[PDB]
Amino acid sequence: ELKTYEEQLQSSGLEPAAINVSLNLPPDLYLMRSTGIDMDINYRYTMPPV
Amino acid sequence: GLQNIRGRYHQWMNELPERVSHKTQHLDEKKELGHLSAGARRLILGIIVTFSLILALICVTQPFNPLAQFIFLMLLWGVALIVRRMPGRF
Repeated sequence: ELKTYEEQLQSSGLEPAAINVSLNLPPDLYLMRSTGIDMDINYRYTMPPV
Repeated sequence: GLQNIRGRYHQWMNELPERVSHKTQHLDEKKELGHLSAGARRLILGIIVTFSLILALICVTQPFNPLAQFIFLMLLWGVALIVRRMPGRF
């Protein structure tokens, strides 16, 4: 849902550009507990030869 | 003074039995008055039991972050080291 367009999470070229995903959260996640926000990332890319 | 610290530590060590003996006298001295209203007394010793068990349950169950857990550990360990130096069954 945090895309606003399909081609945001893909970059093709000699030097791939940085993939940035923006989000705004409600000001309620208070600190002093540090529960943890496990941002799972299942990524796939072109494997370098060496 | 530093050398005196050693001798006075032993002085307090010798005082420990002496003070303990005075405390046992006071143990009996306070008992020489330890009486009132049995139903209420049961309530009040029992009142100690409930409040202290609630405090113990909070201490057992409290989630802490790693830093707060480390501070809490170091303070409880400090209390244990102080109490271990005290003589007697208490």
